[PDB]
Amino acid sequence: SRFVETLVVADDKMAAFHGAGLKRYLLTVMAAAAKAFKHPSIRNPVSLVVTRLVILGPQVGPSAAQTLRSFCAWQRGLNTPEDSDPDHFDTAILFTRQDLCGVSTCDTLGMADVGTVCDPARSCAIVEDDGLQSAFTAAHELGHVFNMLHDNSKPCISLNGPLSRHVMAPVMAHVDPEEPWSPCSARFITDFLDNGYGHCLLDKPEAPL
Ligand SMILES: C[C@]1(CNC(=O)COc2ccc(Cl)cc2)NC(=O)NC1=O
Ligand SMILES: [Ca+2]
Ligand SMILES: [Ca+2]
Ligand SMILES: [Ca+2]
Ligand SMILES: [Zn+2]
Repeated sequence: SRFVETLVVADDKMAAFHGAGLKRYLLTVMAAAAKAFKHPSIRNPVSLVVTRLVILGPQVGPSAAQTLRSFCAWQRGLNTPEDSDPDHFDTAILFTRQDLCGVSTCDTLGMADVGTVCDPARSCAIVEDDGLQSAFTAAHELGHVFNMLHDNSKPCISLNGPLSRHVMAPVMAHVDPEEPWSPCSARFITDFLDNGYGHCLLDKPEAPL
């Protein structure tokens, strides 16, 4: 049994748009993401548990990289040193209505650092809330936090075989409901946990939302 104690943050733009329904919306999005992380195709399921919810702070702008870095610096200040403190969280995810962009286009919907889930200085993800598929983007970004690569990467070719229908496709496409995670994704999270990088995921949270 593994539990990810999750801080969910929504910016002022999320509050402006969603209003009174924002909390319920965020919990609905996170419930759908949590469902993906329990699917047997992941090989080593984890329970994504919302433990803290902040409605706004960090500097949010078009640059996905800058927004991720600002958010990740800011979230550190909310955390506590020890995982046994009930206020401690294992990962931080920001939802924003800001159109996040890369170097040349604004097609990106989110960003996360890779393989950082039990590093409180780096366990961070951002998601552009599209209003419908935000749970899939959240799952993709959290996949990265769990050390997953894209399914068209060189290592995934040999793990997935010759025969873009998974969460870790590089761009959103229709996800296979019987296999949201590719064999590559399953292998990478499994290795990550087997190698001890999920050492902060063993304590069970007292007060889930
Ligand atoms: C740059 C970019 C662009 N991709 C996205 O923003 C979102 O990608 C997906 C979302 C949902 C699903 Cl199901 C599949 C893919 N950011 C990122 O984290 N990896 C990337 O290559
Ligand atoms: Ca804890
Ligand atoms: Ca965008
Ligand atoms: Ca923990
Ligand atoms: Zn990605």
